[PDB]
Amino acid sequence: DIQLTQSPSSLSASVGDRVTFTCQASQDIRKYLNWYQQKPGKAPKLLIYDASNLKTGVPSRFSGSGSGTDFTFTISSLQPEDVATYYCQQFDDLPITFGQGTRLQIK
Amino acid sequence: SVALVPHVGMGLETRTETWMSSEGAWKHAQRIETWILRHPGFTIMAAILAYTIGTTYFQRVLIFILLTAVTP
Amino acid sequence: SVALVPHVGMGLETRTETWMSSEGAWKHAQRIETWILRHPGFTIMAAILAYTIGTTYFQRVLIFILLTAVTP
Amino acid sequence: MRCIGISNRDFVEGVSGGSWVDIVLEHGSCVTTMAKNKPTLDFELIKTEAKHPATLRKYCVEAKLTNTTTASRCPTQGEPSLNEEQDKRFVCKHSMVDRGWGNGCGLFGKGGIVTCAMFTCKKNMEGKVVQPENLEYTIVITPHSGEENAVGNDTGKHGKEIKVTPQSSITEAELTGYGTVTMECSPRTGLDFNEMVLLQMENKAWLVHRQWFLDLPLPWLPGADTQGSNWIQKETLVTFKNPHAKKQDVVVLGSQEGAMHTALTGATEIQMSSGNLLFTGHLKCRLRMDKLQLKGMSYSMCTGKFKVVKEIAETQHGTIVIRVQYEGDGSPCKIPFEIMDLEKRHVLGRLITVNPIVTEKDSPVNIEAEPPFGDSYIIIGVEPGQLKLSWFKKGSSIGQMFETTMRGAKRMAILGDTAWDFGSLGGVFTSIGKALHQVFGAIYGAAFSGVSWTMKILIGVVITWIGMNSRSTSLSVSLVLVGVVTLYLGVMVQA
Amino acid sequence: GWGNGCGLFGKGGIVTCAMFTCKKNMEGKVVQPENLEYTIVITPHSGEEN
Amino acid sequence: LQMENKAWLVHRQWFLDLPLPWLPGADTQGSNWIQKETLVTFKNPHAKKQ
Amino acid sequence: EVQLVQSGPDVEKPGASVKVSCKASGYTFTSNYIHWVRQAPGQGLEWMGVINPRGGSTASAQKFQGRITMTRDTSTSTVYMELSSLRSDDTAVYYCARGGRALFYDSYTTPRDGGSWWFDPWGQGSLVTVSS
Ligand SMILES: *[C@@H]1O[C@H](CO)[C@@H](O[C@@H]2O[C@H](CO)[C@@H](O)[C@H](O)[C@H]2NC(C)=O)[C@H](O)[C@H]1NC(C)=O
Ligand SMILES: *[C@@H]1O[C@H](CO)[C@@H](O[C@@H]2O[C@H](CO)[C@@H](O)[C@H](O)[C@H]2NC(C)=O)[C@H](O)[C@H]1NC(C)=O
Ligand SMILES: *[C@@H]1O[C@H](CO)[C@@H](O)[C@H](O)[C@H]1NC(C)=O
Repeated sequence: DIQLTQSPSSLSASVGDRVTFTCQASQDIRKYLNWYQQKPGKAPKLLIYDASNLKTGVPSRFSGSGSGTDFTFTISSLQPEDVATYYCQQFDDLPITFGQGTRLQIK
Repeated sequence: SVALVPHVGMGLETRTETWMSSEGAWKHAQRIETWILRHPGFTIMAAILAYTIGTTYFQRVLIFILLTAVTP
Repeated sequence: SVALVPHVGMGLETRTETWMSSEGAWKHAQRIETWILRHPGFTIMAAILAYTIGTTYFQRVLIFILLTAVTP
Repeated sequence: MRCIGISNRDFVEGVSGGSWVDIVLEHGSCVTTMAKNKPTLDFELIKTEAKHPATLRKYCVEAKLTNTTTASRCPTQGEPSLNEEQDKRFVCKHSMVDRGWGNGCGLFGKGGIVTCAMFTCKKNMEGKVVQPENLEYTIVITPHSGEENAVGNDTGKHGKEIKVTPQSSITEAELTGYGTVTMECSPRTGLDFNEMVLLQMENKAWLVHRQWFLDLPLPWLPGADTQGSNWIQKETLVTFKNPHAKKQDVVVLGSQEGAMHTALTGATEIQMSSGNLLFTGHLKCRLRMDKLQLKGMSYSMCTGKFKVVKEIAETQHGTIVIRVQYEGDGSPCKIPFEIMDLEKRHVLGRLITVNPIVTEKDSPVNIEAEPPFGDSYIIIGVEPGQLKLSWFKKGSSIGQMFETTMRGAKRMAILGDTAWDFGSLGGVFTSIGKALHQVFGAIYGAAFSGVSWTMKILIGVVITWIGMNSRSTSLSVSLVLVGVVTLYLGVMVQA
Repeated sequence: GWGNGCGLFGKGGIVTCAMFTCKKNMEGKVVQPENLEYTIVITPHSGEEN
Repeated sequence: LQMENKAWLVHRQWFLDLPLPWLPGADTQGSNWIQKETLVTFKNPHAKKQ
Repeated sequence: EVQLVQSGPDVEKPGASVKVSCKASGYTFTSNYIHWVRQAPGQGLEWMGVINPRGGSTASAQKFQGRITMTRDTSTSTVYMELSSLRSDDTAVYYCARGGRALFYDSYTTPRDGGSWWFDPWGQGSLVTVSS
């Protein structure tokens, strides 16, 4: 199981804003979390592994934090190529469960 | 089947009552008493065998209660 | 429960095989052999008791095979 | 408090050795400790939680059959084959029936035959194991001395809910003011996991040991199923009818859930819905207590005019509680509690609340204490002698010692050599008793176990008779030792 | 006890109750030594293939 | 003795002597099972609620 | 380069079975696990299962009990997923990637993570439509 709730479901913001996402787990997933972008109908890309680490080749405007069950993803400056559906994902205990998703809209 | 090997003296006890709460013991005793009550002829046969083999009194009583308990 | 009293020597036979078709007998023998194989210490204790009480050889063998078969 | 009327409760005296006291505590009971200072704490154990299990096994309990193919060769040429014997998902069996021209073939023999059936499964046993990590014990440690709302109510925030895991250590806990208490658990000497299997049926679970669970029938399947259905058994389940001569047939044996429950009698049960909520089992703390005030000495003997608002309230050999209501201008002070005898004062009791204290104003503070085995005058007032109460603990001295001996026999029973660790500060004698009973119970370990109630008491009476036959004074280490341990173990087990 | 709320701190009695509904059953029947027939085929030898 | 699909021929004293609650042939309304110590079992933990 | 390539989109009948390939390039094919993940269009992502290339153990989730099969070819460095008993809910986009590898066999979580699930190496996507 491990229900993973992702919040909020959809957001709209202007270019250059700072946006944060919150994912909550029903169990302790202490560091096992991943954050992904998905451009619609495209080939998607990892953003954050271990809920705190950038992938090499990802620009530095992305970040993540959180330890226990509540986790915060953060884009410092929103850019027009960052309109995507964003997912958080547990890795622990292996009925491997995704978040629901978070769509973005540019103002 | 799993009708038997009824997980008895394995260990693993605790302060609290385990599953049947002293009902399986009386279950065992009452069913062997019921089976003795239904089939008296085998009890008489076991008593005769106890009187024939052994012949010291304690050995007689031991193998008699065993041949009452040998039923599956 | 109805785990036991397994309707064995009641009578009522016929020419044809009844329910388990000579599988319950091997079931009984294999489970008591398996239980002896898992718990050797009680077998050693039964052997010591057989050597102590009785003391004629046939009585020893009899009560030893009985105390292997006394398990529920 | 949180420990009254939960009887079989574990009084502990002595703190010597500096501060360390060895306590063995379990889910069923709780432990009340005492010292010459450092006020009385109550150790109640609540839920165990094994966080991350791993699934080792699936047993099918109900099954159904379909597609039902069968075939026969000929009389003694050919033993029959069938193309759907290729899958192990099908169950198959050879037999021999008869064949003749009536059947059509020829040569009039007893020819072989096969039968086959596809094996589909209903609800299962989902047996899991846990390592001796990923598991926490939650202990509520709660102090005495006042605070009405209920000398019971384990629900409620007065005692701290401290966790402990084998990945942790000295277990520092804080209370209101004085209660810096360090607990050093040894959870690896507890239930002795890697010999346990949690066993989940449709709603319930049980804790059965590993060799039994591997040894059990009702088809095998390993933990890598997903697209498995590869049950490597089925001689224990589905049975094949063969009448007198002709065609044989397949028979589902039915649900064995009742037979399963009858198998796992004598095993502790467990609720397992939210991850795990593991229960009954014990653990072993060493307790260090420096770091402890008495919730203030720092006060005065109070003025007077108290008032009872509750009854006499005897619990469980002596522990009697009295709830008093201070009236006056206290500015919270102590309570001049004494347990006296009659005139020409011979004051002899004990107070297990040590330094009880009034709270801010009118609030019904409550006090527990132990009188002697007879008449007693429990007194609480001072200057106009304000209030005496008569009380008669029926009791005995000899009966109290005998009941304590029965408690010690039950500790020589269910809880093992940890109950030799249940005292403290023993040095030579307690440690050598623990080691001696360690090797002794190891010799009476597996090592004459696995036997039921009836057979244990019967092997007890036969071995006590052969000890009674009295050869060369081996009858002691025979007869009296073995008869005591076998009878007092056999009538107490299977609880 | 007073945690439970009552008083006098004892080992008090308790009951429990449950309504009993039944699934599929054993429908055991008996027969008298009448109302029963044996069917016997008696057949002769001497030819008649098939 | 009829189960869900099958039947067996067992003698009478055994079948009367068997556990798994009794009920006589004149039920239709009743559900008056005069047994149930052999079936439904009551958990009692250490002290509290059963 | 670091690359995976999947097969083209397919349309199958209800109750049939479909086979989707996943070919690897740019690394040593037995140095990572392969994992299959679905996505319905009106839904987010959903994990299907797991195969190991070295050796070939598999597992899957409870929603695909007995419906999915995973094989491979070590010579071509390719992983085959075969979904059986197709119904209309199976119409989705399918995905396959690479896990950091507990050397021997699958499903581990304690070696510090998998590290993606599944968008670093993964491929281009296989659309599967169940229709009449
Ligand atoms: C056990 O503790 C709870 C928590 O303190 C008690 O509930 C309180 O009762 C007092 C009585 O006046 C109320 O003033 C509080 O508001 C209650 N606390 C709540 C509702 O959180 C409970 O009464 C205690 N048990 C018993 C049997 O008294
Ligand atoms: C067993 O007996 C039946 C009944 O006699 C046989 O069926 C007959 O077969 C002959 C063969 O030519 C036909 O002419 C008849 O019309 C059949 N009777 C029917 C259909 O009622 C049957 O063949 C016999 N079995 C064998 C193996 O010979
Ligand atoms: C089993 O029988 C059903 C029809 O009842 C059929 O649809 C199915 O294909 C059969 N399966 C096999 C393996 O023969």
